[PDB]
Amino acid sequence: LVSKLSQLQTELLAALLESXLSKEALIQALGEW
Amino acid sequence: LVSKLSQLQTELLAALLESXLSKEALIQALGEW
Repeated sequence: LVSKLSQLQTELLAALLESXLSKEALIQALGEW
Repeated sequence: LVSKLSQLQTELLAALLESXLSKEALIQALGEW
């Protein structure tokens, strides 16, 4: 159903968070808005 | 220098944003805090 890209995006983000991704990094990514 | 993991994390996050990653998704990831 969900696009390949969309699916890849969601899976990749969960994988990062599971791996230890810092809040600082996410705050940095959100800042581009 | 930077750990393999750390390096992978940063590269992966930029790749996601470049690909189109939504703000909603990042807001969802930040929310776990």
